[PDB]
This record gives sequence, structure tokens and C-alpha cells, in this order.
Amino acid sequence: AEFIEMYMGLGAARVRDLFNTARSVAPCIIFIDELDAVGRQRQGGGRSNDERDNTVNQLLTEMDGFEAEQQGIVVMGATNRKDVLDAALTRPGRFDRSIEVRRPDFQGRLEAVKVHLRDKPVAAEIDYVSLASLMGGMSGAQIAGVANTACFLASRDGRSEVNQTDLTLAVEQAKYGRRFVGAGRKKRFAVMEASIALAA
Amino acid sequence: EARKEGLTGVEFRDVAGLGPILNEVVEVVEFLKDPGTFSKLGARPPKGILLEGDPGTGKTLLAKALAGEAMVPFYQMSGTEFTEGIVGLGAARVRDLFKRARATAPCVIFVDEIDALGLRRAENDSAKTNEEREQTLNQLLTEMDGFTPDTGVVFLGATNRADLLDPALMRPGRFDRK
Repeated sequence: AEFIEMYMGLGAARVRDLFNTARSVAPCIIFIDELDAVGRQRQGGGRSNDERDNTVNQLLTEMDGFEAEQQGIVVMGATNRKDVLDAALTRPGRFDRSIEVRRPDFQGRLEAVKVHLRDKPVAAEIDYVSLASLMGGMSGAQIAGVANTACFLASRDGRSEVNQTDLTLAVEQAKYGRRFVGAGRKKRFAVMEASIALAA
Repeated sequence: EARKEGLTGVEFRDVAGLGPILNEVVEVVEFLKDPGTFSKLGARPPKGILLEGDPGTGKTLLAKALAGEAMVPFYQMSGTEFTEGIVGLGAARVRDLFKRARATAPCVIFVDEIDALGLRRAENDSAKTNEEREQTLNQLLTEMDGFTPDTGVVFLGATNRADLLDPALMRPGRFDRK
């Protein structure tokens, strides 16, 4: 996003200065976030394709380029989808290894539930396998969020930490969310779900 | 001088028709009243909050009510307040204002129609009119990017069109909530 600029010819300038400082302080590791928003495939398209394209071109001549190398510096990038970026970037020789970051598994959640409460007050009556199998499908940021929410609900309750029962409610309201429904529209819901249950 | 509203006298009865918003504001006013306990929470407060929506719904009617229920200094003024036509002085108003906040911490800083500062500058118009708006942009950029989370300086920002937003202030840590 720092390389996104609508002036004429400063994206390549930023790439060049970044890579020159990296070459000067070698060895190094150059991490670029938001790669999916600049390095999409080049096309005719609008007039941004006159400069946004040019920018990417600079990149294509730094990681491989001439001079045959700088040091062998490691470059890494944060993107969400490999298929959106063009074939010139993600080809081997410019990005050799491609590793994946999925959502936490059963083990990942098993250890992230406790690792997120090491710096958080909490009681003894907790079984981390229960919450590891109880909130499968959320991201790690969401585990941080549910821990934050349980702590804040403790704050609003007057206690400093939380037992099982209330952080379970916190995660369940982080899943299904927390509106008023009349008493005549409520019996319709009751009747239809009861009939579905009886059938199934 | 920015109008120093020491006492605002605004409560949550000074607002009506914003039930769902009432409960996300008590968090901010509790953080304003307790700047030392939220650091004990390990959580970080929202540095900036953007008041987005239709005009006439009560942005400053809510922001001033927030500062009143906090009982803490309130600093409101215009977004074009720093875009009057002399180069560089707009950076002084932002600097003076934010170090006023640093000196009277904890504080509230509010800027209605702030997008006049963060107007996404299109490539259709004048250039020196661009480096002054962008000058003040980078000025408050440095100002709040160098700030600490627990200084008690809560950043209030309001505008009635979120479509003209510049991506700079949308970054996390600059407007942690909307």
C-alpha cells in the first residue's frame, strides 16, 4: 500500500530505494504486506494500468533482474491467493518456496487457547480440550477477540477473571451474535422448528 | 486558539434515537474515566474512532456527550481549520492542539468534517493546494502515530461521507474503530 501512488513514476522509486537500502545493510529479509493489491496480472484495463503496471515491472527486475544477484537476500510477501498474482512474480527464481497459513487446527486451538491466557488472569477449573473442540472454525485473531471479550465481561461483572461458563457464552455470542421479537411471531418460530425436529 | 470547552455539560440524555450506539460509547467513556486500569487489562484502547453516517444524526451531539460523560477536556473544531491559505501554518494548529492534548492528558480531540483533512486527493486539480492539504495530513499523521495508546488522548473524528476517505487514516491504530 506504500507503493500505491497516483503520481508519475514514484512506485519504482520507492522499490529502488527500499532495495538499495536492503543491499547496503545485507544480509537482510524484506517482507512486503498487501502484495495481492499491486501484483495482480498486467492488462490493458484503465489508465492506472499505465503506471500500476510500470511499478510491478521494477519489482520483476530486482528479485531476479540483472547483476545476477545482490546477496541472495530473502524476500517474503503476504498475499491471500496465489492465483491472483501474475505468472512473472510467483514463478520459481523469484519466489521459490510457497507456504500456507491456515486457520488453527484442533491442536492449534488447543495450544492457542492457553497461550492467549498466559498473560491473562483465569481460574483453575478449565479444560482446554473442551474449548479446542468447541470453537473450531475461527481465526486466531478471533481467539484473541473472545479472550478479550471474556476479560471485559469479567470487568463489567466485577470479577477479574472468568470461569468456563461465561467465556463459553462469550464464544457462542462471537459465533451466533447477540433484537426484540414479538410474542405472536415467536410461536410461529416455535411451531415450525418443533415440526422440523419431530420429522427429522 | 482552539475553543477550549473545559466543561461541556452534555450527558447521555442529550442524545436520542441511538440505542445501539449507546453501548459502544460506554466502553470509551469508561476508558476515559479509568486510564490506568485498561493498561492492566493487557488490551489496547481505540486510538481513533470515525463517526460515519448521514448528517443530522448527532455525531458531535454524541461526541460531546462522550466527553461530557467522561468529564475530561473536549477539543472540537473544523477539518478545514488547518486548510486556510498560507503554507505550513496549518501544521502549527495540529501541533499546538495535539501537544495541548499531551499537556492536559487525558483529553478528547474532535474534528468535525475531518475528511477535509483526509480528502482523498484526486489528480484533477491544483498541485500546491495539494501539498498543503497533504502537509496537514502528514502533520497529524506524525502527531498521532507518535502518540501512546494510554496517553488518555482519545481521537474523535467525524464526517458525513466515508466515500472520500484517504487510506492513510483507515490504517489500524489510527482509527481502531468506526
